[PDB]
Amino acid sequence: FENRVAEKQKLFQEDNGLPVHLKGGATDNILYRVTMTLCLGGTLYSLYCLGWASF
Amino acid sequence: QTHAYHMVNPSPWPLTGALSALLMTSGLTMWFHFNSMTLLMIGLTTNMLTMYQWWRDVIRESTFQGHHTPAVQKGLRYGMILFIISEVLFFTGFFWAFYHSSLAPTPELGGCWPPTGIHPLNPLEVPLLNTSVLLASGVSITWAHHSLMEGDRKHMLQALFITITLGVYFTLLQASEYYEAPFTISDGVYGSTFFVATGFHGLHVIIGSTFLIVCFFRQLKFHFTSNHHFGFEAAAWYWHFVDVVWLFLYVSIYWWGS
Amino acid sequence: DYALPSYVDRRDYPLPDVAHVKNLSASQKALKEKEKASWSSLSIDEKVELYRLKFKESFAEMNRSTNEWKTVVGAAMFFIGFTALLLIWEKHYVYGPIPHTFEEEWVAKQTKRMLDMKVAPIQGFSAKWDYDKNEWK
Amino acid sequence: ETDEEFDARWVTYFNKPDIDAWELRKGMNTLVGYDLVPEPKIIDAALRACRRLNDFASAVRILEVVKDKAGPHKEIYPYVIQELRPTLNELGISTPEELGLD
Amino acid sequence: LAKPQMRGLLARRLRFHIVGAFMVSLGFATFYKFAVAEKRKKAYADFYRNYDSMKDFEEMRKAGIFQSAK
Amino acid sequence: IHSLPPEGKLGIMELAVGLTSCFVTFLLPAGWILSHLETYRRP
Amino acid sequence: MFINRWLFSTNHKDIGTLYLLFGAWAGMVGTALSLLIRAELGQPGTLLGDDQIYNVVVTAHAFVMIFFMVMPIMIGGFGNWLVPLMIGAPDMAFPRMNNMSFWLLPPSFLLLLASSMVEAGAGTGWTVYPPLAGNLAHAGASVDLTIFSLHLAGVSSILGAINFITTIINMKPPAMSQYQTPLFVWSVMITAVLLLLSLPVLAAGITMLLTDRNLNTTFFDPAGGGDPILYQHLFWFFGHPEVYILILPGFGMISHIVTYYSGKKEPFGYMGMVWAMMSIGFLGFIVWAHHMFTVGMDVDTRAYFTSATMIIAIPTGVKVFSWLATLHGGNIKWSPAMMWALGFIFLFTVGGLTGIVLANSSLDIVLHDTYYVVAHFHYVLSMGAVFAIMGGFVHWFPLFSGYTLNDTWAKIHFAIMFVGVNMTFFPQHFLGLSGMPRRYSDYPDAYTMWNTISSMGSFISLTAVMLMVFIIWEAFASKREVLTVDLTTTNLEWLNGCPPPYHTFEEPTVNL
Amino acid sequence: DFHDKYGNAVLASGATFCVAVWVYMATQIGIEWNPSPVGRVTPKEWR
Amino acid sequence: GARTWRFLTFGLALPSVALCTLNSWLHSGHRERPAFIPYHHLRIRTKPFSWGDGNHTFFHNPRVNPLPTGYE
Amino acid sequence: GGVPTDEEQATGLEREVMLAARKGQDPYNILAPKATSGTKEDPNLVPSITNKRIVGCICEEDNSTVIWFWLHKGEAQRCPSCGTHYKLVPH
Amino acid sequence: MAYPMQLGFQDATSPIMEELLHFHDHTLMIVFLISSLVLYIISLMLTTKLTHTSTMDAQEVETIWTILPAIILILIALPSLRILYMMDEINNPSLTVKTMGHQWYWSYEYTDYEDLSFDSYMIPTSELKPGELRLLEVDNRVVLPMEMTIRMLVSSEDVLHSWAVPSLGLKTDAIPGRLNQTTLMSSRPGLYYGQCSEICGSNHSFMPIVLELVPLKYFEKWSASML
Amino acid sequence: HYEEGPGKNIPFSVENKWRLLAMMTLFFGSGFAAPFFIVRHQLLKK
Amino acid sequence: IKNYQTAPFDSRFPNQNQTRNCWQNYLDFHRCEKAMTAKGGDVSVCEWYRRVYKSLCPISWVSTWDDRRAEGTFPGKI
Ligand code: HEA
Ligand code: HEA
Ligand SMILES: CCCCC/C=C\C/C=C/C/C=C\C/C=C\CCCC(=O)O[C@H](COC(=O)CCCCCCCCCCCCCCCCC)COP(=O)(O)OCCN
Ligand SMILES: CCCCCC/C=C\CCCCCCCCCC(=O)O[C@H](COC(=O)CCCCCCCCCCCCCCC)COP(=O)(O)OC[C@@H](O)CO
Ligand SMILES: CCCCCC/C=C\CCCCCCCCCC(=O)O[C@H](COC(=O)CCCCCCCCCCCCCCC)COP(=O)(O)OC[C@@H](O)CO
Ligand SMILES: [Cu+2]
Ligand SMILES: [Cu+2]
Ligand SMILES: [Cu+2]
Ligand SMILES: [Mg+2]
Ligand code: NA
Ligand SMILES: [Zn+2]
Repeated sequence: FENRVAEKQKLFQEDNGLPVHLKGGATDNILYRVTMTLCLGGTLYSLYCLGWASF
Repeated sequence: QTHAYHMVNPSPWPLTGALSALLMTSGLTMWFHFNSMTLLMIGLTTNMLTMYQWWRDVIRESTFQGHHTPAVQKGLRYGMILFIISEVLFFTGFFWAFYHSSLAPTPELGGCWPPTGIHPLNPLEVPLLNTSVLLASGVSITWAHHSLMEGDRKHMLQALFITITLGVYFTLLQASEYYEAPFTISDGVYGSTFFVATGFHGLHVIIGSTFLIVCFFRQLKFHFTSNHHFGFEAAAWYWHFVDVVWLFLYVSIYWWGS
Repeated sequence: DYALPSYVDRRDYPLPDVAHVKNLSASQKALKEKEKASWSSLSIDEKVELYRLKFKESFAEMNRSTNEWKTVVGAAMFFIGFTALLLIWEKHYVYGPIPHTFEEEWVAKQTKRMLDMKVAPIQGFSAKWDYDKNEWK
Repeated sequence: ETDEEFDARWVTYFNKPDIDAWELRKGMNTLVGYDLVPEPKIIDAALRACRRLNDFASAVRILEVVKDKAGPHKEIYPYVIQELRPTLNELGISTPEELGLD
Repeated sequence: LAKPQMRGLLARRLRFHIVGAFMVSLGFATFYKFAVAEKRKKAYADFYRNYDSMKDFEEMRKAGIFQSAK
Repeated sequence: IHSLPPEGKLGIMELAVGLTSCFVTFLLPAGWILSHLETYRRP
Repeated sequence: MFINRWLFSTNHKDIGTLYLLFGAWAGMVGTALSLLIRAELGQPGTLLGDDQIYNVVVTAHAFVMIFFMVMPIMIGGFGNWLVPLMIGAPDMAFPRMNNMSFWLLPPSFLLLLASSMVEAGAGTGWTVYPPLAGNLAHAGASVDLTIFSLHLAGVSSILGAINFITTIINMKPPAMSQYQTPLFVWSVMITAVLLLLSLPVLAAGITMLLTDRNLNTTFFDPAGGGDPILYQHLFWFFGHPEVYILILPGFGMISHIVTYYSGKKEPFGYMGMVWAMMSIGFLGFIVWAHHMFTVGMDVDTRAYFTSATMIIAIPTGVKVFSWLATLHGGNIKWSPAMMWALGFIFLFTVGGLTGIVLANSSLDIVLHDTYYVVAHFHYVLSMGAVFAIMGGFVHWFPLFSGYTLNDTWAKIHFAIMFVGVNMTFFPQHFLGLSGMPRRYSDYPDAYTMWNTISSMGSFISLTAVMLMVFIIWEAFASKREVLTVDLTTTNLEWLNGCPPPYHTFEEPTVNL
Repeated sequence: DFHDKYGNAVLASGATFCVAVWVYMATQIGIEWNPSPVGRVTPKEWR
Repeated sequence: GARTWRFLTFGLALPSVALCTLNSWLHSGHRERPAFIPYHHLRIRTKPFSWGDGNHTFFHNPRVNPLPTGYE
Repeated sequence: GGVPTDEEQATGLEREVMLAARKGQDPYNILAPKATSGTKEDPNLVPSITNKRIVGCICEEDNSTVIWFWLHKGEAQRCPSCGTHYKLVPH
Repeated sequence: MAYPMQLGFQDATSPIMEELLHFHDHTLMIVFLISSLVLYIISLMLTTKLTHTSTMDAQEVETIWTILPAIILILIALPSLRILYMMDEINNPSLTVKTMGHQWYWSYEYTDYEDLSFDSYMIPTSELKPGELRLLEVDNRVVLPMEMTIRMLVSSEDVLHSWAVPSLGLKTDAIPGRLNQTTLMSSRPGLYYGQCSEICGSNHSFMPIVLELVPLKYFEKWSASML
Repeated sequence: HYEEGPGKNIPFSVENKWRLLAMMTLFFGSGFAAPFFIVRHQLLKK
Repeated sequence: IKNYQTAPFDSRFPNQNQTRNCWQNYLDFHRCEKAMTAKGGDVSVCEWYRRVYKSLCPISWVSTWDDRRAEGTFPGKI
């Protein structure tokens, strides 16, 4: 392996106004959309389950 | 700013993490009472994806953006020590439950410890091996730490690899011990204390090993400097904690209670 | 102007950091100018504007007693009064009848029985009934 | 410290030839924090400082604070006004009462 | 006008009413010990001095309160 | 401590609607449910 | 921008605001529950219908008031808002983790609501004691949903405690020692260190009930050799420190309020109060068994717990007699906040004193599980904790919002509440001494008068809560901004204006 | 202020309403207060 | 330093692990199963497990873990 | 070898703090400033990036009370409690 | 039992409960002093125009703060512990009775010489014969001999309950798998009531305890006739 | 930059006093109502 | 040597928890029964323990223990 930290430092310090969780690129946006879709969807589902259980 | 502290970018992980907690607890309830693991499965996936994305961002903020000034690093040190303290207190509750049940065996157990019908694992058999394994990994991780400080990449990786192999070895040994144990979690206040205490400990060993594996990869990628490597320090403090808890479990649960 | 010294009327901080009026107009600027020579020659009216340029309320005014306490006490008692309306509503629409053990032909008998079993004979209850004269002491 | 030493350190303080307005405010504001209606000797020295500072208004607040500090005791301010009647008349100082600020 | 007292008027007040405060609070003492505490101790000693447990039981039995003694 | 004069002065009819909104909108859900408790009991 | 600001926050002020909002909402729920309790006891007989619905109401009332109202407001709300400002810090040490401590509360609250709707709810008491909370006495998901709520509330307070203790030790100006930090900051730290060391024991304990209920373990089942009393020890080992966690930030705010409205630059005896809050926090971890005086412990163990419990009075008395000494010689400003603080001093003292009566294991035999205990804790909680919260709220509302409340309305609110809580809880002392048990849906006829009066006091309190909501509207409706705050030289949190900028202390403040 | 003009009329009117509606509640709506029979109840024979 | 710890990883720690590994592996053998006695405190079932048939423990080993009714 | 040093790899604010300490400066306020005699001629000089900085004055060592106030650009000001003098200077 | 509008403790039926009444009255005098002194001091601090706002030193004020409150907490502990130990003194019982708590009733066992077991249920309000206290009467009372030391053993067959009789100063937890002991001794004959004192479900409110104290002779006859 | 000043550091808007009464009456009154609707659900079931 | 009223105070078990007292005298009646029969000694003399376990032990405990000794599952050593 070779030291590529400098390349990563350049990428993450690039003044594009992006928040650290999306500054890595398009994948961050794909990975963040997947974590958000599952979290909210799963919450809606838990609410539904609380309905079925309570009644 | 003219202070050395870190103003963190607005982040979605605290929310995804909190929601994943709701999904896991909701999930456990659904599993225990409405025979379904769907909710539970979703909770565990979103916890791991929030945690990858939370710790990934911490690495980006420190190694890549330079936000970890000495002041920020000294706060993280206090944070990790405090976290470990709370983990110690958590285990203390389990030891309290063991030294309550053991030092006054109730008539249902025959009035003596170990309870009638219980045939404990010999302390000197596999449990002693587990003990040498963790103590040995405590030595190898110290070698890894010194290698890193001395700027020795190869030996740091070598020592760290050995530490991880040992943690895995312990995990495999414990898994095997669980399977061959003649007693189960449903066998009274002996099986209860034994499996819940060693079970939470085994969980911490898996968490600790994972933490060390993260360090191994970050090391492979040259993230650590010979002077700045808090992630490794935290992983090592956590590892020693896991080691010390084991020493208390072997002395009390096995040697004293067999 | 949060960062700047401000004026305050306080008994224990008699001399504030600034003046109450800071943008002196021409008439006021001249009162400040008359302050320069013997004070005997400042009339009683300039001597009050000089004072009024420097401070906002005199000690007497700043330490006045008000009629607020009447409004507070009477409003508190109108709203405690309003609470009774809620209680009236509750007894009327929520509460059903109480147990039959409260009716007089029952609370009498029960009393006779409590006296018979000598409930609290030293001080509390039976101690209050004259067993000889057969009546409440 | 002793009454007489305490009294002299403030007489000395207000008797400084070049008092800056800031020290006059600091001295009076500090002095009223203590459980003592200041001695007539201290207040007159303070009154004289407000003259070297051409500050009438402060001379009147200084005579209001002395009355305030006495509180229930209603005999402290009439004695103080009498002892400082020579300074008030000479400086041209009208009491809070005459001005009608009472 | 005579020079009145000008120093320590807050402290002087506190000291005086400090003497008062104990007297109001211990005012409950020599007294609550007399209207509740000594009345209870005297009322129990008086009640049991010439108390006849069998006579008391006989009265209760004749009144019919018992399930095991008619 | 001091406060500025209000940018809009509150009238009597402005406070009357506001104060009766605070009381009525808690007592109406509490009232309709606590009154009809015997009706839920019958099955 | 709305989502980034309010859902993805990493700002201590905004996060403190979220906590204040959550706690205010929780308080409405807890008040409703307390009204249902007092409605059922308002007259002899049965109202809600069955005892199980009552024992579910009582349990939820406690959980909501403690975990969702008091802690979030004091620690998450006032703590997050004020701590960084009082030490001149730019934010908390872990601003992102801080946001998770908040977001864990709504899910935690949802689980509590879920438990009281599925099956027959969890009518176990907030202490949740096995065997009643087991899988035979209370079978079904209710108790399990309750346990999961306490875990999320505990993870939230442990990840809040770590943040507060790190921020307070590591982020003060270089020249400022710990003994130059305000008393509220010291109150939050000794609360955080008690949360850190107690809630893991609770977590251990409730995890063991969970396994006893679902994995066939027998930690507390007598048939399998376990012991129901073990749970009590584990619970109360957390339980007592918990009550000090509920009052410590209150003590901190009271010190600030009393000093401020006395026109003082500092509280009396700063170092004695710092020592008293360090003692009330160390003693709080060796007295737990006073909640178990009737379970059948040895007499020597009971003599020890009686004695250790009464030593907690000496530290709490070097605070009371310091607050009075702070008032001493002050230029008293009779603001609404001051009124709440004065009521706190007196009412907390009364509640603390009845606590010293209960410390005596001999007497506790007769007072335990009776309304005398309920009287005791409502004086320290419903009057102590709550008055500190109300006082702090009216005092700092102008700072947080930039608007000033109507003082007269605030004084009217205080008067109504004062009458309400005293009428509600004072008569409960009588009910306790005379033997009325706790957790009882109905009572013997002799207890009728005091229970009626107590229930009518609870309605007076309801009137005060409704008025408070109106008062907050009125402030936001009129929009009267804050011109000048007095005493900023000794109250740093006000020095950046009202409300302070989203980013304060970008340029830090101090000579050595 | 508001207080000088109408304060006396608030202490008076408000207190009279509180004493009234409360007196009405305690005596006209049938609340059972269950006072001590000492003095009031003439005992009657239970058996 | 690193040198002392490298030796301890390879010449004391690992050798200790080696002696013990052989100790457990050679001194092992599957255990002999005791007679099944229906002791009431053991094999507790207050609620069925959330897996399988609800009657077999998570890491159930048929050779050594009897069911409440006796070895299968 | 093979392990990077801070000198080769530190970046961002971490690097700035590092390089500055080598030159003996404190741009990020990590150290507590030492007081002068605090007289008008030698005022404690408070460095600031703008036209105001908050000053906290611990008047006498062992004071538990800190006196806070804003220092503004222009002439010197005195602590409202002990009178010691401070003046704002450019960063 | 408690009577309408009761302010304090039910009249003492045992020597120990008498002991507690006198101890409580002493503790209330100390609450009455420090709670009314604090209220008086608050009013004293708030009723003067005189001020002192400069630093007040807690030099010697601190010494009284720690040394004096320690002395009162001793004046309350000494009689409290005297009573505590007194309740644990060896009792020499003449009879042993056991009570088992159940989900919503108590059962009793007098198995010294022959079995005399029975259940004790609350008499429903509807079936309460005129004059019977609501929620307090039971079908079978705990007949016991007066003026005799009795050993009561308490346990439970389900959840936790708590066996209490206020007039005797008793409250002992009923815990499954555990046998708790307490000693009863009535100075007088009569009926003494108590109620379950540990939340046990939907009918905690409805499972009272009623002791019937009679002379030895009657106790014996009753014994016989109940087997 | 996040807007600053009074009425702008909150998640709800304070610009109309009558919309704020409506939002706040629902936020606070919905919390008070919820415990009573749990008691209806619990009684209604059985 | 009897004329027993009730089980005396035992110094060994002097607190409130008397679970062990009951257990011990249940076990010891049975242990003495076994020991006496071996030395052809009267089992009429282990009755002091019987009187003391019957007095102290809840009937359901004794009943459960007896059922278990018969089933072969008594936890204790008799
Ligand atoms: C902080 C804790 C707290 C508070 C404030 C209260 C307040 C009240 N409680 Fe209590 N209560 C408990 C904690 C609390 N309680 C606990 C722990 C139990 C025991 C549970 C068990 O046994 O398991 C209990 C039990 C309990 C019982 C005994 C039940 C039984 O044994 O059967 C009763 C009976 O009257 C009762 C009544 C009330 C009443 C009428 C109030 C009223 O005073 C309430 C009035 C309203 C308020 C004081 C809330 C106001 C605050 C806000 C709304 C926030 C405002 C917003 C901002 C300022 C931002 N409570
Ligand atoms: C804010 C919460 C809070 C606080 C501060 C306290 C404070 C104290 N508490 Fe309490 N308590 C509770 C909340 C609290 N408690 C709750 C929720 C329960 C019931 C839980 C349950 O079981 O459901 C409970 C129950 C409880 C019990 C268990 C009773 C029982 O059920 O058996 C006991 C035991 O003694 C106790 C004692 C004390 C003592 C000695 C203090 C001391 O801190 C008080 C000391 C203060 C003073 C004494 C007054 C000020 C001091 C002076 C003026 C100096 C001079 C005084 C003397 C010399 C005495 N309380
Ligand atoms: C070998 C090293 C690996 C160690 C871990 C082992 C694997 C499974 C368990 C995971 C560990 C994590 C936590 C679980 C702890 C408690 C119980 C599990 C202990 C355990 O793992 O032990 C097993 C129990 O299995 C069972 O029930 C398993 C059932 C699992 C369900 C767990 C339910 C969740 C409980 C935790 C609740 C959440 C709260 C946690 C604390 C948070 C505080 C805020 C033993 O099996 P056995 O065959 O019965 O014995 C051997 C017989 N031949
Ligand atoms: C996959 C198996 C399934 C089981 C689930 C468990 C899995 C997940 C948990 C494993 C832990 C992984 C943690 C990875 C952390 C990586 C991020 C990190 O370590 O971040 C570091 C900061 O420390 C920091 O925040 C340190 C912070 C560390 C916090 C982690 C603590 C442990 C987490 C505990 C989780 C649950 C606890 C158990 C409760 C029952 C990075 O800073 P530096 O190293 O200074 O770099 C700077 C230099 O490089 C500059 O040149
Ligand atoms: C199923 C039954 C219950 C389940 C409940 C589960 C609850 C939550 C699950 C999801 C949480 C996982 C997500 C990762 C959290 C990491 C937090 C962390 O790592 O926080 C760090 C600080 O705490 C530190 O170091 C010091 C401490 C590290 C804390 C690690 C967090 C683990 C969370 C579990 C805690 C359990 C408590 C243990 C006691 C029993 C970083 O702080 P930030 O503010 O981010 O950044 C600051 C920047 O300057 C960094 O560049
Ligand atoms: Cu406690
Ligand atoms: Cu019960
Ligand atoms: Cu009960
Ligand atoms: Mg209890
Ligand atoms: Na009722
Ligand atoms: Zn200074």
